[PDB]
Amino acid sequence: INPEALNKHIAEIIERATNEKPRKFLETVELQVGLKGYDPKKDPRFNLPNLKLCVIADARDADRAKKLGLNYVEIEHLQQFNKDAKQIKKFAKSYDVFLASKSLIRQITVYAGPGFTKAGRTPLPLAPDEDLELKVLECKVQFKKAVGLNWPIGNVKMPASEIAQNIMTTLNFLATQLKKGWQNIKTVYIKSTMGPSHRI
Amino acid sequence: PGKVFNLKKGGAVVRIVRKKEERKTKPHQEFVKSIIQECTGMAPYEMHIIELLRMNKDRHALRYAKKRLGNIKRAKAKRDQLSVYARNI
Amino acid sequence: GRRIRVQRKGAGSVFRAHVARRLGAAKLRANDFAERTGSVRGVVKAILHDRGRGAPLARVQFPNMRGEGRVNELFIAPEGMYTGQEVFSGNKATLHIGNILPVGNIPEGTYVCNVEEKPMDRGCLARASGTYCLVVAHNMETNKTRIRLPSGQKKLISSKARAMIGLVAGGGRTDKPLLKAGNAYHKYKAKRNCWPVVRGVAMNPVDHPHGGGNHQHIGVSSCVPRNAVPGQKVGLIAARRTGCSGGKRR
RNA sequence: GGCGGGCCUGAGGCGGCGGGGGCGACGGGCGGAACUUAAGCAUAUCAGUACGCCCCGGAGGAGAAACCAACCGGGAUUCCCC
RNA sequence: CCACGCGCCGCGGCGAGCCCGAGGGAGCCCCCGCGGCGGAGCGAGCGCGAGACGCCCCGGGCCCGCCAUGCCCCUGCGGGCG
RNA sequence: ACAGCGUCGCGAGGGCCGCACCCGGCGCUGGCGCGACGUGAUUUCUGCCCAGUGCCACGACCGUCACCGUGAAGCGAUCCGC
RNA sequence: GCCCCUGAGACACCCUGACGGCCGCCGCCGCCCCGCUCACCCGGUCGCGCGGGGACCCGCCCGGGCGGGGAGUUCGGCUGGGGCGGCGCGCCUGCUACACCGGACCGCAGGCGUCCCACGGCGGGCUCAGCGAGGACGGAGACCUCCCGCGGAGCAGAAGGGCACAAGCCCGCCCGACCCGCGCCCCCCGUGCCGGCGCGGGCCGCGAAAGCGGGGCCUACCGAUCCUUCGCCGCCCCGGCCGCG
Repeated sequence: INPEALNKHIAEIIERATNEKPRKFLETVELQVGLKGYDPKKDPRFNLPNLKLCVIADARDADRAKKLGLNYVEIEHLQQFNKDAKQIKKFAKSYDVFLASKSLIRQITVYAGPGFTKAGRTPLPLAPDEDLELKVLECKVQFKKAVGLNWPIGNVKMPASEIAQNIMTTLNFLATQLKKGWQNIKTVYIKSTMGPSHRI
Repeated sequence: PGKVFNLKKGGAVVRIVRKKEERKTKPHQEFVKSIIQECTGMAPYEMHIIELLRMNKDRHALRYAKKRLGNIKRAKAKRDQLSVYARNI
Repeated sequence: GRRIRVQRKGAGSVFRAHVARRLGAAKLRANDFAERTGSVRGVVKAILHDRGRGAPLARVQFPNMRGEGRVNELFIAPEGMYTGQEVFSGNKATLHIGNILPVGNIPEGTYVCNVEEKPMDRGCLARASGTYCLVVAHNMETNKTRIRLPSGQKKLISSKARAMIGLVAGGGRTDKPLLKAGNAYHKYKAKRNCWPVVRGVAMNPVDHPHGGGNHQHIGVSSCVPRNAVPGQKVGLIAARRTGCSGGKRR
């Protein structure tokens, strides 16, 4: 892992990154990673856990969640969209991340289904009952058929490498649900569209 | 088990036979092992162990030594003794 | 529980080779410094009849290289040899019938008898009555001459092998039927005690593997594998194709 | 090539001296059964026996710990009692 | 038939005892003479370890171990008391 | 048994046997030879079957199919892999 | 150009992973192929004037076959001789059985070696096969009605008992077809083993409850030692001690 070596380089592609200047923790990173020794008949299917997430509510969202983020929408606000089903079948065009209401989801239950199964998820738990935005962790290490996958880096707009802990959050996990615990992994390198980086 | 139970075992003072003036290889035994090693050279099983060490590290080197010498304690010493030659070339 | 007739054959005694009264071995001249560089002449002393071998044996004496007395060597007789013939034998000896010369020097297509398997083996292949070998080609690629064996396989011998030009004499020996079994008792009276032979289905079962059932049936298939135990190999050994087919020529 | 010396590995002859074979026990080393028993038989068992073989002695073999023990511990072997 | 293993039974000596073991003894049939067997059981083992009666005999009741378990507590998955 | 008649293995660095190994016999031989076979003098002919079952294939390498070897892994007894 | 808008899936947003492909790169490892003589094995001779193999065979050490060519055994029992044609050789129902019980037979009439998480447990409801007499198609016959309906029905299969606000049938639940420790009966030497039965506790179910339940209404449907495998709490390794065994 080299916590001291190249785990302090997560901000290394500084003004080298440019690449649209997204504004975050410098380089996009994403910690490109792969699985070695993973078999089709192996054992790793599940989910578990700058930024691009969306959450909504009608019992406080315009001030609690929409003020300072997300969007100003009730438990409905689609109507003809909940009948055409086009944009929702692939919500990435509309809702980039899906957390459309909690504790008020009762209003939409009557007319919902194809998009929320295609997208895979919609009513995850952030609500006006809790202080809204306390659970901003919609973030995601997904495993089952593909490789390690380029899963989320950990955000960390903070400079230097506080993300080394987040890089190690993926490291703390990942080794979970693997036939050769930590042995079954193949690549320890950092590269993406960001720009010039080095092996972790 | 193999010990009787007398909480207060010990009613007679005991002197410990020990060391017997614990000795060493002494100057000549080591020197001679140098004289012969200088002319005859290293055995083939040893050569493989040293060659394993420059590239591979231990593991398989010990595994060849257990098979050739027949006991890990002799092997652990042999792998270690052989390594001194390894860190030069 | 008793060994078969084949098993007892190699024990010796009774099932051995009668060799008494046989004149001796048939071998060529010893290869030597004179044979290597030149040719030594040799008169034919006689063309005797071997007791065991139907094939004529010819006694020919050569001038001994060292001691004054002439050494006498018995050669399998090549047809056309006459009492008083001078077989000139050596590296430079001609191809006249009867001479002993290095097979490599002998030309392609010749009729040869008493060829040597490896150099100076003193006589090896093609000794039987009426049999012959042909040099298909004296190939110089590896100093190895091709030889077609009497049976017809194609083998090779080192050019330094030596042989006698001319067919082994006594040919047509088996054409005449032996007729009366007595001619067979007399024929094998100079050879092994292999006559008369008792077939497998006749013998009682304790003796032969083919044994005998209620109706004298072989009991199983004669073809027995090449790698079978000595006692088992009593049937046809490793047959590649049993039966009579398109003659024997393909 | 020749010739003569030293060393070294050998070749014959001589002189002195050993060695071989025997004993119905005991003794030392091997090679090695089966009948039997298991109510049959294979592992077992008989038995590390019969018998075969080689060798020694008046006894041989064994023997002065790379040893038992675990104790308020012994101390070569050999035999005997348990 | 004899040996030795065993299970009862009848005697003889002695009694929580009892014992010509091999041996040693100037002795033989006499003197001295251990391991052993009992005296405490039960439990695979860690190990832990019987009182309360009764002419005898039979039960009954209890206590010891191996088990479960309820409480109490010391020195403590240790001890006690059910 | 038998001549005849076919089948079969083999080029000797080989076939087929003896035998505890030593090492023999065929072989003082060499394919008109030596073994291994059935059938049984000629005269006249010997049909049809390869499914099996034998045998046979420097016929194939598909599936299985060993000690080695040697990839990991474990502290190592090992344990999976090819 | 895009999360512009369209698919299961930007592809202009660069990195991976996959298989092919491969410059080439290995102080890596297996495998072959060819020399050479110097072991090793052949053949010549009177070693009087030399050849042929060759790091190969061979021997040897394990390892995989093939292998009556050899050995060593074994080749059940009952039974109107044998008898292996049958299995009464374990097990059950009704006979035979001579009114307690026990009673023979290659004696009769038959079965068993399974099946079912519902075909189980419980609580509730219910009455079944059918005698009639009626009703579109509709009659031997299909359904729906009443009525009389002692079981004449069905309860997984052999047969015999047994059963009616049920032990049948339907429904609503649910796992008691559960654990810990025992005894009793059946065969009986009064031994095992199968099968039940009766309890001391734990814990659940079902119902309002009392109750009832460790299977299928009862009587058939199965298993020693040894060894493997496994479950639960522990104990043991013996001079200790710690992990793995």
